Amino acid sequence: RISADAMMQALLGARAK
Amino acid sequence: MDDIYKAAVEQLTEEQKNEFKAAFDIFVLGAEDGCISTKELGKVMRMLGQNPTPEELQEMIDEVDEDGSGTVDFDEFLVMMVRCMKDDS
Ligand SMILES: [Ca+2]
Repeated sequence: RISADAMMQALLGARAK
Repeated sequence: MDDIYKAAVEQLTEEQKNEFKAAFDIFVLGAEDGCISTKELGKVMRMLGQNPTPEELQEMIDEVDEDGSGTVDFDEFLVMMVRCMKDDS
């Protein structure tokens, strides 16, 4: 219930220049 | 009955734990000892694409609080992930 897909996409990895 | 959640946690490999340890960190980003209390958890919601209130956030903590402390830890937090493993209901 923690948006497993939106969990890493939002934080825990968001470096994009 | 048995413990389908407490059993999976102990049966977790470095491949899974390495992922949970990630949120557990951002979940307590600013904590004093290393737990959660919505103040830090909600901080992630805004990024997760949502934003629960402090009165309801407790639900994310009371769902795995078997110690009556109010804050979550690597013990209660981990289970919070096994309960939401995959959706198939
Ligand atoms: Ca607790």
